Amino acid sequence: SAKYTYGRHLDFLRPGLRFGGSQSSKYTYYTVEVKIDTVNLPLYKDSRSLDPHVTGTFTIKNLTPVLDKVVTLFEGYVINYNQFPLCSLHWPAEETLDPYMAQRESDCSHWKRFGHFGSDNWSLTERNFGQYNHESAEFMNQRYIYLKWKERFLLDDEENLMLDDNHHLEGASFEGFYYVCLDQLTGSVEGYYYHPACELFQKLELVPTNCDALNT
Amino acid sequence: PFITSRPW
Ligand SMILES: [Cl-]
Repeated sequence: SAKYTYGRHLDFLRPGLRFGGSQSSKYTYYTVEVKIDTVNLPLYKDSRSLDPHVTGTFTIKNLTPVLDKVVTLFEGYVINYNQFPLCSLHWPAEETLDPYMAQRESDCSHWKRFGHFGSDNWSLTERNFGQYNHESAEFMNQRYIYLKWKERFLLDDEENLMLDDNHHLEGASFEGFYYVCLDQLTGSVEGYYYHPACELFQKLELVPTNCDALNT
Repeated sequence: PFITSRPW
């Protein structure tokens, strides 16, 4: 059928959901909190919409001795293998999506790093790297969901500035985006920050922290 | 963000 069947949300990707965890660096792990603010997954397989599928807040705590909190607002897209395939170069050719572009080798390696794909049919030059078959379940019916998140604004301590790739804080820079993977069976999230000018594989780990509140 | 913090 011409529609995606699910609001247009997931159990572990819905407005109001909070996650906690960390982002790694070579010296230590840093506390991270994420709040999902909006979720608007596509209704149509042949969608024309370019509106972000997810928005939220990302907070990193105790980053340097003199910087106790960095709060950003991010937007993002959920890979659906159709309008939004695994390879960014095959996303709609629209300037609003430029911040999510990477080399096809970068996308392929990062998605494969989460470790959930099969070993068959890999192809660097196919838009889903060979990993989406028409008998595959539609994206929301698979165990693992793939997303990219791009931070666009720096917020104040009460959740200020528009970010850009060439200006930064002492302790945090903003040139890249996150590859993200959500396990729909457990709610666990992993991610990797990526930009070619930055060291590879700063790793995000998150688990939902307010499921009890949402379920009561 | 990308974390650039020095060891502390
Ligand atoms: Cl749509």
